[PDB]
Amino acid sequence: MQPIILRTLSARRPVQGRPNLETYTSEVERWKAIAQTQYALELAKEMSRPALRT
Amino acid sequence: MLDAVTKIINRTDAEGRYFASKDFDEVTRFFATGEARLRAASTISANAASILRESAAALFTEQPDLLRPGGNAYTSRRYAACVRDMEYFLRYATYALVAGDTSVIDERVLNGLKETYMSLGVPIPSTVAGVTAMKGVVASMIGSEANVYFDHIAKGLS
Ligand SMILES: CCC1=C(C)/C(=C/C2=NC(=C\c3[nH]c(/C=C4\NC(=O)[C@H](C)[C@H]4CC)c(C)c3CCC(=O)O)/C(CCC(=O)O)=C2C)NC1=O
Ligand SMILES: CCC1=C(C)/C(=C/C2=NC(=C\c3[nH]c(/C=C4\NC(=O)[C@H](C)[C@H]4CC)c(C)c3CCC(=O)O)/C(CCC(=O)O)=C2C)NC1=O
Repeated sequence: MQPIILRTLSARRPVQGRPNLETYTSEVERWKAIAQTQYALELAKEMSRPALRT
Repeated sequence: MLDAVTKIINRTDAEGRYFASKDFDEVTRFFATGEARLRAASTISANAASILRESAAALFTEQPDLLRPGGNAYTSRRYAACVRDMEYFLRYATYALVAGDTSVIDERVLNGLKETYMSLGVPIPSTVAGVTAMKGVVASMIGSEANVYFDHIAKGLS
């Protein structure tokens, strides 16, 4: 048994830990606000209807 | 107080809706008749003394008993009160004509007037005769634009 066989090759990924996701989190909050606004418009339309005209 | 435009605004606001096409047509009709209504109002204002003179003459020629002793217009003071009330009617009719609405007559004039006259013994039928005489005198001058407001005062008084 005399070929050079490489068993434990290092992986591409670096040893560091996961980077923080604060900016991504704020942008997701912005998308959530935009999505909330369109449903809020429907409920607000329901809010402006007259009182006792059922 | 209320004019026609504020009446439309109040209606739409109580329904909680924006103005629609029908309300815009109504307010445009108001703006269209506004200039003729100001001309009538200014003519009444300029000739108010003549209108009062003619209408008081017409009333007291129709009903001479008011001026004789025992009548409700018999004194300088009661006659002055009578012509003053006619002045009120004309002034508030001009206000209503500019506003395009009669609510100012209901609030400032008619509410409590029947009780005032009953308390004082003013003869309401004769006051309505005076309002009718004023309506004729004014119509002889401006046309038929203020007829509805005098009719409103007359219906409210009777
Ligand atoms: C009891 C207390 C009392 C007083 C004082 C009184 C005065 C009086 N005189 C009047 C008219 C009148 N007053 C006069 C008098 C004028 N003619 C000339 O200008 C003279 C200078 C002057 C008299 C000296 C005349 C001619 C009229 C009728 C014409 C008009 O409408 O002006 C009127 C309006 C109502 C009507 O036509 O009879 C009154 C209220 N009335 C009363 O009930
Ligand atoms: C702005 C709306 C308004 C109106 C309309 C009004 C009417 C009015 N008329 C009054 C009196 C009077 N009003 C008259 C008028 C009558 N005499 C009759 O011959 C006529 C048919 C008739 C008039 C056309 C008279 C004679 C009095 C005196 C009553 C008295 O003191 O015995 C009074 C009591 C105050 C006073 O003694 O002067 C009021 C409040 N006041 C107002 O603030």
